[PDB]
Amino acid sequence: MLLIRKLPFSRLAREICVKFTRGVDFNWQAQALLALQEAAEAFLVHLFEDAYLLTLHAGRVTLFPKDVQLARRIRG
Amino acid sequence: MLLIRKLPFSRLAREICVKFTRGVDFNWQAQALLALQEAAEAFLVHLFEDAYLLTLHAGRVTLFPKDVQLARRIRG
Amino acid sequence: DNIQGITKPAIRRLARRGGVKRISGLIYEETRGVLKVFLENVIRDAVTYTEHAKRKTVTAMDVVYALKR
Amino acid sequence: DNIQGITKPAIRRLARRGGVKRISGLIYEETRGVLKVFLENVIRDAVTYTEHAKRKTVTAMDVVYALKR
Repeated sequence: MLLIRKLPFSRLAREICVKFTRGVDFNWQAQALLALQEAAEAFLVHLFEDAYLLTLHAGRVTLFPKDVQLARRIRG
Repeated sequence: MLLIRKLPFSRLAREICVKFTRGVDFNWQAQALLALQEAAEAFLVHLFEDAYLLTLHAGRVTLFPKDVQLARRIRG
Repeated sequence: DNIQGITKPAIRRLARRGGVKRISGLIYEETRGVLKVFLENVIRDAVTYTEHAKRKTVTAMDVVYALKR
Repeated sequence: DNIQGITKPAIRRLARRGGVKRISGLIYEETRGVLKVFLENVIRDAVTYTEHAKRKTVTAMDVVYALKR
């Protein structure tokens, strides 16, 4: 069901965590890293849906980065 | 500075309040009704800015309702 | 009493302040609709918070709390 | 280590699940960028909340709290 492999995702999450934390010892529950990935993928899916509304608004059928940037801008 | 007249706005606010409350006795501080109007107008202004990004995305210079509806949809 | 009291020139000028010079005639009812929904939600939350606090007067801080949601 | 591990087929399939069949080649780096920003914010908030609670293990409820913001 999840489209990103769990190991690449967890390496990216850990890297981002360590950059924020600068080395403070934290660890993640497996259920935590899963919650995060599930929400990340759902976020990307719904952003793709929103941005595709803009593709069609521009009279296109191919998603362009401007469609995704406009959706992000309008989101917040 | 505020573009909507205060009395029309306050009549609309009170009407909406009473429909929610169904007659529970509440009243508004003048500073409350002002805060509300200031935020309402700022909300409309920023929605107009967002929706106009979509007008230009569609290759137009005239705001259409679809531009405002798309902006609302993408907002939440 | 009353959403029609949000006038056409008010609406044009709000659109103008947001950098929009030209609007469809259809925008008038569109803006009315959006405004009503926004106020219904904010007013609901502001009054709910005034009630939770056992108060009878809606304050600016009640409205600010509502907006933050 | 590492944003490039979010692969091109993963990205196409996410776009597909969101009803998008055709994407610009430019979408790959666009999605990477959006994902990194999303995780930076959520992870920041989740860990901050774990720290506020004087705990050392980030839980699913910590992540859920972060998401709610």
